[PDB]
Amino acid sequence: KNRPNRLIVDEAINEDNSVVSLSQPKMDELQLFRGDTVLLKGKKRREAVCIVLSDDECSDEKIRMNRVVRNNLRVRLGDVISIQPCPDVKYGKRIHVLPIDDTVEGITGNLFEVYLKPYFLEAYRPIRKGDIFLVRGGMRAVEFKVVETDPSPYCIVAPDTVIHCEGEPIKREDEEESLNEVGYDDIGGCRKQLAQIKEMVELPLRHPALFKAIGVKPPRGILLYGPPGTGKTLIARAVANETGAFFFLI
Amino acid sequence: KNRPNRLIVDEAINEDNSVVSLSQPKMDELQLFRGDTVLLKGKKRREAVCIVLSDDECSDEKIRMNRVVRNNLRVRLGDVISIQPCPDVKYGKRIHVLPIDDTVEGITGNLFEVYLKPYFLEAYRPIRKGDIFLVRGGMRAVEFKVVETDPSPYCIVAPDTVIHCEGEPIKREDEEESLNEVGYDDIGGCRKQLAQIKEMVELPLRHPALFKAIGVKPPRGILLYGPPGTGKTLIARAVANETGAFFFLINGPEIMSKLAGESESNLRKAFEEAEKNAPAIIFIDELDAIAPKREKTHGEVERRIVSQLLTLMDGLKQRAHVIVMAATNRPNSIDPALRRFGRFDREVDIGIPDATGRLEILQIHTKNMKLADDVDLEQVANETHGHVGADLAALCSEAALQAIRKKMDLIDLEDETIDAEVMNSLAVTMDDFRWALSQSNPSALRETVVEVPQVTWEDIGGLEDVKRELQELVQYPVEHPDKFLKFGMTPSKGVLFYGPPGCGKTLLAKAIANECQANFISIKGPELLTMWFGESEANVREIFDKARQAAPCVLFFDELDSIAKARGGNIGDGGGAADRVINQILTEMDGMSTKKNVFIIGATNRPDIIDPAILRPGRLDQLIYIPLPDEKSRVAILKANLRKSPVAKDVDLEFLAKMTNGFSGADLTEICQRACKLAIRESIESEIRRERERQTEEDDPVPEIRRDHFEEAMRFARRSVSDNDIRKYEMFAQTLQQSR
Ligand SMILES: Nc1ncnc2c1ncn2[C@@H]1O[C@H](COP(=O)(O)OP(=O)(O)O)[C@@H](O)[C@H]1O
Ligand SMILES: Nc1ncnc2c1ncn2[C@@H]1O[C@H](COP(=O)(O)OP(=O)(O)O)[C@@H](O)[C@H]1O
Ligand SMILES: Nc1ncnc2c1ncn2[C@@H]1O[C@H](COP(=O)(O)OP(=O)(O)O)[C@@H](O)[C@H]1O
Repeated sequence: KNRPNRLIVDEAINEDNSVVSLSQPKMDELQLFRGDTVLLKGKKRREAVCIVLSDDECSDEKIRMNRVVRNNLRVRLGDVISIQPCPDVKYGKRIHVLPIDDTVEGITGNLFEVYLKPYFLEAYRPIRKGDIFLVRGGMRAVEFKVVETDPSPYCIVAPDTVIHCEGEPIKREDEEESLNEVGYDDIGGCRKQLAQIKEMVELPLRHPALFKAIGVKPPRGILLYGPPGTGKTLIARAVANETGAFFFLI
Repeated sequence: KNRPNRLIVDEAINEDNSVVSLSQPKMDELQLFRGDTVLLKGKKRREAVCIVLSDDECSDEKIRMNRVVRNNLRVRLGDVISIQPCPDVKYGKRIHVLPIDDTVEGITGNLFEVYLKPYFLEAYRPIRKGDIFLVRGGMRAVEFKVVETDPSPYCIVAPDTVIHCEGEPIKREDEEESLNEVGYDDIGGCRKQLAQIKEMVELPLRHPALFKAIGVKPPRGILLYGPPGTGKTLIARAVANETGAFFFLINGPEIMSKLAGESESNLRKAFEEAEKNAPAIIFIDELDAIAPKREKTHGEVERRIVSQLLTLMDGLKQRAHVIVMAATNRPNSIDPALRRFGRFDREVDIGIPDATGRLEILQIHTKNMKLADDVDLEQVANETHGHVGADLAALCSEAALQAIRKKMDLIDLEDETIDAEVMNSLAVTMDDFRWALSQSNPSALRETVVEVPQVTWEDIGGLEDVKRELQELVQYPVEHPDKFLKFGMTPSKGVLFYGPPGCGKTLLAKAIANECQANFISIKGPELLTMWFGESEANVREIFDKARQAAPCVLFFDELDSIAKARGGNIGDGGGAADRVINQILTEMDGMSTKKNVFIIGATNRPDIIDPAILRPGRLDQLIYIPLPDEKSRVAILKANLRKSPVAKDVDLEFLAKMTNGFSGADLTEICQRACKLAIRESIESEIRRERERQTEEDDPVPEIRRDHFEEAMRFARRSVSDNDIRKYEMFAQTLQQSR
């Protein structure tokens, strides 16, 4: 559009899995409110709906996004997104959601009572078709994909609104990378070395054609070290998953 | 034509890529002017047009030519050229130039706007058909070939004249060697070893039929060495490209990876290939991987390949001008059977670069990076002690990547795709280099540095007679050998400075090593102690080996009494003054060459406990006593220390020298450093107080180190030598010089 409405995505710090946090300036400047719901459009015509918060630390051009919704938009870390305000709360009536067969196997139990009951309890969670969300509990982290929403194609669940959980779990799609995979959110005690590794492998992997178009030396060999079981292979797979580059393991 | 109009080409020093510089004499003598354009005819009926300049250093028969125009004439380095005057400026009208597809690929952008616009801006550049020129920018160096010129066949572009850049890039020709290849212009910090290598491989490669027509021994094996990533393979390819000799490259691990018997086939066939395409140069990279020492070889498969290499080296030296240059990290890490004559007889020590060399390396790698204006590579080159060429190359690339990473990638990430525009606009600030050099590069070497120290004679206050004696002892045997031979005297090869600590012994060593422009090797106390404790005195040999490899030199052992006082002082250990290390110093000093221009200097602030078997003739025998300064010298010391720091004008140094009596030369530096500390504290505190201004950002107060700052720095003055030590030195002098 070439006018300022696009933002750069980055890591998140909040424990809520269905919100996006933006800086107090960009909040007033984008003509938005605290708590107001919006649409986040990313790549491959896949948008979503989210809630906005305020965070002093995050900068203006930067937007906190946790891995679940960041993966939902089909975008990956370090890319650009378009935020559009939508105060059009089309309060839901019934949801048709089913789990995935891959994440749900052996799990003897009425999943409705055990997982979603405190999950959607007094939860004003907005949902749109094509959103694979997740909820944790019982030494498990279960994935749920919504197929059929009463308010088409998006809604917001009210505390009164029912949730309708009939059906068999569905086989996973070819264009969502599952969330049992590793990401930067998992690596706890190495947030400083992760800065170095991200700044080293950001440009060669995210922007490959750039180094084709420039005479400059890229970093080729990286030697991670440290005592065993510290998280080296973890960091490798995490970087591979976040930048989306193919990962061979020798 | 057999009359003087032909010249010898050689290297260039100017940064302009379309001119030739000639000596002021040959200028008047050839009937030419300064700036006048001429024709340069070379081989294969390919001439060019150029501009002439004046340069005092270049000699009469020699002509500065940079690699682009030198390659344009189809000639190579060391050949002869014909210069003809042509004041016929046939001022151009339109040019038809197109790039090469090889150099131009991926380069999204209007090349006309990004490269040629400031290139030909007010540029009176002469052009002729068949000229492939180049222009640098945007982390690229782009080649342009002219096909069709309005004034036929040559012209000169005026600032008014248009340049017409239509068409697709053309595929490169078979008889121009592309300029991404390496040449002598690229190698920065090895301009001295390059002289040796060029004089060694000039005649066998440039003039091959001459050695066929003469019975004389050619150099066959050359062993380049030095720490990794210093530029060995670079020098090899550079020599190969400049002399135009075929270059075969043998990689150590590559050959050593193949199966048993496949590797020897590869070596044999490689030598055959190089023999077939003579003149040739074989480069056996990482020789210490193929042929290590016999102790580290075990198993037939290794020794067999070493033997095969030996046999091939011995065989090649029958009627076959193939020079074999091999590279290794350390020379005493490879098989000693190789360094015997006929196989590897010439040895070259590349060594780590120095300050001027590092600055040159930086200029080489920032050649097309579009630096910012605040970039002062002097500071950088002064802060890169420990870096080799690979380190500096990676530093420049990392600074470039940081400049791409901060802005101009994420900023134009959302609006518009990649383009050449942003590449031109990237100015890499001095802060960026400060960051890249700050933490993100571990300097990859901590060896003994060999260089010509930057200390000069005015950096030292007082000690004039010691200066004339040092000049006499170091200079006269090299500058007037005939007097020494006539009078039969033998030139001494050693001095022993002695006196209070911190008075200028190391300063004098560096100064006299600088005045003669000879290398300097410092061997401090901790090193001798490390060789004594570790019980490895057999490293002393290696030290002297360096002094031989870098002749002329000044080998400087300071704190020579360190071992002598480590095992107790005057009484100390029950033994005598003979040590494990000092004995090796005696052995190596007695057994050096007759005159190899290596001048050993010692230093000791306790001359009574030094091993008296080193003060005997044939060894360090000139005892020079560095005394405590006087007022007329302390003034000079204070001036020489303070001349780098901005100091006020009302401060009287003569009063300081009056009050600071018997202060050793180090105390007069501690005073200045402490006063500078006080001034810096005041500056930062005033800065913070002016930052408490929140009522309204203004210029910092006058930073002249002022008086009444020394009045505080002087409060904490210490004398680092008692009168008792002065008395001891006095007694030493009195007894040893006057007793009987
Ligand atoms: N920094 C870390 N952050 C999160 N989990 C970790 C970390 N380090 C270790 N772990 C846990 O221990 C496992 C071991 O990690 P791994 O990459 O196999 O260690 P290494 O490769 O160093 O032997 C991880 O899979 C994870 O379960
Ligand atoms: N003396 C030098 N002059 C210019 N560039 C150098 C020099 N030394 C190293 N470099 C840079 O680092 C690279 C390493 O050179 P290389 O010949 O591979 O080192 P070595 O063979 O000693 O391991 C060169 O290609 C160049 O990019
Ligand atoms: N005569 C002098 N002239 C100039 N500077 C001196 C003089 N004497 C000592 N210094 C200062 O003392 C410092 C250390 O002196 P140094 O020569 O290392 O002592 P030593 O002679 O014991 O090796 C040097 O940085 C130098 O600036």
